[PDB]
Amino acid sequence: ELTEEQKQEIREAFDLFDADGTGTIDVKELKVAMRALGFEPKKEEIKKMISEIDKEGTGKMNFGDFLTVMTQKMSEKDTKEEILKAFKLFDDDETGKISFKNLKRVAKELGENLTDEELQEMIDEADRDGDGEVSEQEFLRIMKKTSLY
Amino acid sequence: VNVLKGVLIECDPAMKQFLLYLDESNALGKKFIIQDIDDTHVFVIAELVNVLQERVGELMDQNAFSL
Amino acid sequence: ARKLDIDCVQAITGFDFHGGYSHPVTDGYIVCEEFKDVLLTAWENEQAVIERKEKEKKEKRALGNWKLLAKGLLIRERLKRRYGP
Amino acid sequence: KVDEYGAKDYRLQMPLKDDHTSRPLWVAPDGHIFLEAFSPVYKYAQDFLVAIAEPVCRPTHVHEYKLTAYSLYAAVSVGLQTSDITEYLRKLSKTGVPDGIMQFIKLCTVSYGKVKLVLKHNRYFVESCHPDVIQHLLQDPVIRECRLRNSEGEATETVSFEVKQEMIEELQKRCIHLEYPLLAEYDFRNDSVNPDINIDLKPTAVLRPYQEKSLRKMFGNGRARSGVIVLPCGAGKSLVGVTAACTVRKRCLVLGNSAVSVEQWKAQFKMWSTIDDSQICRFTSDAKDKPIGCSVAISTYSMLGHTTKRSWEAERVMEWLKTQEWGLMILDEVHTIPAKMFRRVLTIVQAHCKLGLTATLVREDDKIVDLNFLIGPKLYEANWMELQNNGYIAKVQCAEVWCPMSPEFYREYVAIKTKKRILLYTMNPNKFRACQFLIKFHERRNDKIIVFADNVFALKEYAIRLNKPYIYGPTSQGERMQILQNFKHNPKINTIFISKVGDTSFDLPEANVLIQISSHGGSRRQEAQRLGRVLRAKKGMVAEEYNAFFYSLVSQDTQEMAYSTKRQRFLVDQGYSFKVITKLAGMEEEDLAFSTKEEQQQLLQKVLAATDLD
Ligand SMILES: [Ca+2]
Ligand SMILES: [Ca+2]
Repeated sequence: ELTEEQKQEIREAFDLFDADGTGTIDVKELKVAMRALGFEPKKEEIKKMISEIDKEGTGKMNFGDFLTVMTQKMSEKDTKEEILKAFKLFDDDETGKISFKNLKRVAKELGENLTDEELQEMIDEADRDGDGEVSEQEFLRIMKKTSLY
Repeated sequence: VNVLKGVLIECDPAMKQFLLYLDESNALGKKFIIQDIDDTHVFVIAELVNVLQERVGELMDQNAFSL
Repeated sequence: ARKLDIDCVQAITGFDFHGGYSHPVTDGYIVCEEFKDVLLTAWENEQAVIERKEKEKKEKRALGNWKLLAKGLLIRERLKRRYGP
Repeated sequence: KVDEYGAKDYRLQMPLKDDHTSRPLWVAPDGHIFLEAFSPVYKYAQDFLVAIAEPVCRPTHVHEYKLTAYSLYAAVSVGLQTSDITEYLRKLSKTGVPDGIMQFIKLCTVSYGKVKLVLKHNRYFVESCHPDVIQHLLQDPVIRECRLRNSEGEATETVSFEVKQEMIEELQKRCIHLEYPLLAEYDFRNDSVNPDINIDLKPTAVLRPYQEKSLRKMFGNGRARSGVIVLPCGAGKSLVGVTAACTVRKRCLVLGNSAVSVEQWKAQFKMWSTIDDSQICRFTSDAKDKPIGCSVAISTYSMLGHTTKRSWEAERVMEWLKTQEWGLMILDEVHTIPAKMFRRVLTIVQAHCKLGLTATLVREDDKIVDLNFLIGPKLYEANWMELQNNGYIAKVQCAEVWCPMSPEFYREYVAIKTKKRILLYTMNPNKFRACQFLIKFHERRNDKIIVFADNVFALKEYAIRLNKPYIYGPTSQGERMQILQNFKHNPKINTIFISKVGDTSFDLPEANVLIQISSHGGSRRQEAQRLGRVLRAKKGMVAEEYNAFFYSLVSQDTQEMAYSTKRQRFLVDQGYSFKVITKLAGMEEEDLAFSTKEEQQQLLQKVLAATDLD
């Protein structure tokens, strides 16, 4: 089970870019196609997904590929929303970052007995820019490379 | 006023949670668990209660042994 | 030295009586000078791997701790969504 | 013929005779035999049926035994012929004996005692007085591959022949297919190749009547014969093994599950056998003794079954064992043998007499029929209720305590369909409160409390919350022994949590209260064995019918119910009853853990934190 009414939206979006009824849409029309159904990809992600869909260099994909890509993007988008909610749970002070104090407080909330050195090690390990904490982008990255979700 | 006529069922709260699970998972199909009334009572439609009784009986059959 | 198939003998330099019996005291390994330089560079490189072998093993643990940590909150979060007032 | 009610109409084939009260036996043509314990002739019929029939059910009044070809061969090995057995059955059968049953006995008895296997000079010879059957056996290609041949590929020539040692087990399965079971007869007194051992029985050793009876059944015509003997835990099984070893007085090898069992056996032999300690050696990975001069050896299956490279000394020990000819070998917990690695040990070791002792034989993998040829037919199995009446064993008081599941737990119990569902019902807060109340009750009663929990996490959680010692996976041996000795003597410690390791990995100090929380999933033999091992006869409460107390905490409406019912199948077959108790008086008065709801909610959080990975 994936979607029942959102699949109609994807079909209609495919038909909007397939008014001539050729069965496929241009890959260059995928950028607007994501915008029509609510997706707002970045240019680097657009290039990355064009590389995956168009490994053969055809430039056109059938409805199956478009539907699969749209479902994957929807899943990633709701996953990012849930990760943002989890960060806000971490971000009790609304600072946008999970500092060492925030991590310690939220860990003591669960009653966990993780050592403070381990806490700062976790902060540094998931820290990428070296600011001393973990950012929203870095938290998204650590969730993507997490064990599962 | 809008007052409904159905069937009242009284059982253990574990069975209440079982019925909640059935409604949420829609194992019965359509959402026939219209409204809960008490921690030990529920109010359903008599149309599908018979089949619901079958599913309840199947569960306790699973938690048993055949000789 | 075993990896490089070079003769390697522990240098017995003393003897300790601890534990109620005299026990050998070893001071490194005596290896032929000709292979010595060849033996040294690998060993450091060997260590250069092993320490990294340690580091990854730590990180592989620490990553799991994140999975151990956040998920523990998630259910604690999820429970708050299912019994919260 | 089958009636419409499902009962098989046996009236036509069972002509009743007017000797009703005098004759206590019913002989159904299905092979099942029924005996009335209230009959004045119960004892004689009981003794007769023990040798000839395999027990099935031994409740208070009506006992059911079964007839198998293995039972008939065991009876023949005892020395009973067809005519006397048939006459005794007729004098005891209420109705006429079916001819098909008679024909089945006729077919089995004639083929018994035909093929004999003898081990001499590390060579196995198959011999018979009838070369016609011997020549017929030469036809089987499996036998042809099994029969020892020359290094040139040519088969070798009262006529016998050597047999390949590594092909013995497959031949044994073929013998049943050939309907000619092997005869495991040992020259108890006629042996000259293996010298005797200066080992005797100390006067402190006393043989109980059933023990002596089982030994006499084993030693048919004064000759030791391989077989399987079932003794309840705490019935001096080790004493029986030491007695048999002293009787044979030849080279004796014993196999145990763990080094703790090895030490128990060594202490038993020091306690009863007169053999010098210098001739006693343990082939253990930690305590090593030279195989030279080791008149009696005690080892473990893993040491002999260590397929991977072993220590160089272990190589020498194995070589000495292979060179050594074993007149006698002793195997413990025979139900473990059907495993392939432990079965290979039998091929590895060249032994004449192999006797297996255990408390149970109901393998959930039903790998017992082939076990009849790995060792032999079941020689004896005592009546547990009879030993209860005789006072040899404590009369166990068994209870099944139903703990309703918390609805939040129950909703999650329904939610999970995977193996993670085990933690849901094994961590019931209501079950926790019931356990706490029972522990308080028995501590106020000043009883030894043993809490059995298969799940490691559940056991540790319960022990930590209740502040009691816990035993789990690693269980460093020094700490384990320290805790055990504290439990035996220190009055402050009377509640011990033991994980699955408590079954056979070590001896359990005698207790009176055994509470089982976690189940393997239906191990009707393992948990019954552990229960029998836990509870033993206690002085002071001998007069009372309930001197031992066992309670099983079962989560209601869970899959644990089916597991408990399947598990207690064997114990019910043993005549043990289980009373169901739902309401525990006194819990409301006492204050116990998780009194408030959020405490149980917090426990649910903790358990759910342990996801499917844990
Ligand atoms: Ca924060
Ligand atoms: Ca950052």
